[PDB]
Amino acid sequence: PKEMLRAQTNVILLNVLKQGDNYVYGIIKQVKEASNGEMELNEATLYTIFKRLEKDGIISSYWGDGRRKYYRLTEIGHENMRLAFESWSRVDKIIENLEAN
Amino acid sequence: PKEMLRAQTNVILLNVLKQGDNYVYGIIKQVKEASNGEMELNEATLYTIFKRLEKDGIISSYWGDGRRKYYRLTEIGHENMRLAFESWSRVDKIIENLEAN
Repeated sequence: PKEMLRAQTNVILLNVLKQGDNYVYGIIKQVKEASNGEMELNEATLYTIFKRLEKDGIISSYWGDGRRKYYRLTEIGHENMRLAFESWSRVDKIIENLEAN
Repeated sequence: PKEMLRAQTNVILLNVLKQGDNYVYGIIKQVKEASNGEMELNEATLYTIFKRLEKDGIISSYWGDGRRKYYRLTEIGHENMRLAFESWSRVDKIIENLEAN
């Protein structure tokens, strides 16, 4: 539902930034393109998410020379994704063992 | 941190149940075994999670003939995992496009 979607939108946004600092319009457009035109992120939703991410020091913003407002993944954001990737990888292995397909 | 761990524990618990109705001790033991002895789930933590899952109609419990208390994934729980699997699969494809490794 809404929760799973926010969790998914979080993951996508962090991955876009991990690839390069980016601005809102650009992020939305590239996510739509990379999803075969299926995932059309809502701008207000991104702001909700960014507000939480910047409070938690995961992302920061700055002006890029009108000027565009760029968002960037912080050093903490980078570290957190590395942790997430390793821990979720372990979860996948557990599931693989349990399913025994 | 705590949040990501709860999200991960949720995913593992649902997958264990998807494979078969199971009781707390059994779940903890099998998860530890399937994780190479690394993930030792805390019993109180499972109860916190189960309480939320049964309120949301994702899991239910019943007596198995002392009797063990079995937990089972509901029809809704099953449907939700199918939805989750398909949507997260799409998220992975987006990430694959973005990373272009």
